[PDB]
Amino acid sequence: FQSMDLPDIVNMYFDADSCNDTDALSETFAPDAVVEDEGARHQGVVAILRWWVAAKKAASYVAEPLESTVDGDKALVRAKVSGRFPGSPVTLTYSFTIKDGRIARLEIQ
Amino acid sequence: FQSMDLPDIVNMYFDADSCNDTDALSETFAPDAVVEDEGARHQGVVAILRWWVAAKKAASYVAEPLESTVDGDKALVRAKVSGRFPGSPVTLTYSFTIKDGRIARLEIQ
Repeated sequence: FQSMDLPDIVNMYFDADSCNDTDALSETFAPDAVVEDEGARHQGVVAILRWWVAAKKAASYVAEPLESTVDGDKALVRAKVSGRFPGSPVTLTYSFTIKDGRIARLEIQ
Repeated sequence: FQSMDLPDIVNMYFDADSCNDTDALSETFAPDAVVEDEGARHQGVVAILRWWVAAKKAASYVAEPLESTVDGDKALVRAKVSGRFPGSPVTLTYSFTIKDGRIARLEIQ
């Protein structure tokens, strides 16, 4: 696996996540976007930013993409998640839906 | 290949390089450290910072570690370098020498 395997926009998500870059992260999602993570659903870019800020304070995590497959408007990324949280590190699937050069949806499972 | 395959300190180098993080980068090298790159030698943390800043302006590059092997105090990392420069992208070997949880030397070839 290699970065270049990812759609530019998914790559921008992880760079921003990894560099704690709020601006870049905010510009990554559609205005109407949804994130489902940790038993919950966050709709709209405001809720998504709230969600991303809390998860950083809660665990100071690193998400590292390990492999990927792109199927249509969907991109599926396995990522090693590592940090201050019970059971660390754990491997997760990030399923991204891309509408119009932005992220419309992201399910973390 | 995976981040955890790298010594913590080598990983700090690439995270900082990647996030344009000058503080973190400066604290990565020994005071007496040397970087050899692009036909030239930079000694001391001041020269190293100068070198890192000019290269970022020159090419806005991304260095992405692809694989690694550790042998003794030495760590050898193949990295895909990508950017605004002739012949991009190119694969390079970063040879790091580690003395006391810092980098004493880095040769890029």
